[PDB]
Amino acid sequence: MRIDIVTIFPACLDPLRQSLPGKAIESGLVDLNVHDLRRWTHDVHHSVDDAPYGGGPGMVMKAPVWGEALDEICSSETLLIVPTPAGVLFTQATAQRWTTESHLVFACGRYEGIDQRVVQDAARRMRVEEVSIGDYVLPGGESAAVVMVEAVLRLLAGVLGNGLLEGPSYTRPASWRGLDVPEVLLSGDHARIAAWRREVSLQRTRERRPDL
Amino acid sequence: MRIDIVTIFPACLDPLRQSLPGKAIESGLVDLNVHDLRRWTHDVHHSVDDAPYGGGPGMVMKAPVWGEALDEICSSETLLIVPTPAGVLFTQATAQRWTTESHLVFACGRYEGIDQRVVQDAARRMRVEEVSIGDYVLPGGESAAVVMVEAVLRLLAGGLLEGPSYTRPASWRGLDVPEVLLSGDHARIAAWRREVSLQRTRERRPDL
Repeated sequence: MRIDIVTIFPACLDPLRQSLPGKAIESGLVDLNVHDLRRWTHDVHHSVDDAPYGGGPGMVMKAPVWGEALDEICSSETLLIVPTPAGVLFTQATAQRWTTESHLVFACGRYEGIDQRVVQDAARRMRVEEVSIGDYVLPGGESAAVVMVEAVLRLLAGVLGNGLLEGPSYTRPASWRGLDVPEVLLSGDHARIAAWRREVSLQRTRERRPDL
Repeated sequence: MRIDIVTIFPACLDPLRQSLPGKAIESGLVDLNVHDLRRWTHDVHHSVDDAPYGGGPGMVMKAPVWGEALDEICSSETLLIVPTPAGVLFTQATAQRWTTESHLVFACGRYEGIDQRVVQDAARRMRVEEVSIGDYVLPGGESAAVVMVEAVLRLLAGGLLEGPSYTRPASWRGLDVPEVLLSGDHARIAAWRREVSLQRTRERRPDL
């Protein structure tokens, strides 16, 4: 897989060179390139943003700057991802599906986001997905790209064989500060253990994620 | 606000020293301390994990090492947060509420997670919340902590989906800024924005 992330704060992507995704990249499973959007500006201030048509709060990222960057970085086989509050929700199934992609490009917004015409124009050439990692507002799309890449590269790196929430886990010691490991886990009975884990997962899922 | 994040990968928390959260911290709005969990280990290999009781794939983080860390870092006023896919969903309302907290402690788990008794023991002393930033699985809790702190410090720095934005020029690659936004008619503009927000919200997020 090849991944490009375009941003005005390249350093925010530094966790992607660490631990699990760092290993995936070193191993040649994935090429990752992080680009400073400002390199496609041509004025003295290297400005990437300007006031919104129709008024409103804040600034909008200019289309011509983004247009040039994506012209150079993307092909017609690229999947372009734009992290935004206004996107459909990112889920495990999205992550699994994106392991089949050869080229992911992340266009990380700042301010009020990116002139909408960038995505309309990009969508003439390549597939585009506007995606939110959750129902909360971040100052930019960078740490959302970190989340999404880490989800993808986890799967890509290969996970061990083993919709409910995961149950609790325990390891040594068997008793700690007057708190005991549930005797079933010490019993060696794989049937009793599996049913116990199923029971607790079910109970958790009802309490914390009734939408599931 | 004072924030501690405990982790075996401290460098993953480096984005919090940049941009908007960086400014919050420099200004003395927020103290942030990032701690390496391994500093509370006492054996030669500084081990933080061991095999799970009752079998399974992967390792579990040991309670005694987490117990010591949190003993030293937390008080009875602390809100302890454990990022985990088994948690309730993090939302804007969570973020807003957490700006009222004096002490946030993030316990970032790795592998299969943290021995459950760390949270049970902690909850004797302090408030605790197990929280998921979304329905997907990450290798560790550090990038979930980045998301959560960034949401909170954004609010500290002071229902419909956001509609599209536009800036200059008025026409670009054959694509025009919708005439209403050029019209200066605030009545027509605010009605148009409502129309499009609602249409977006239906199309992508009918749960809203």
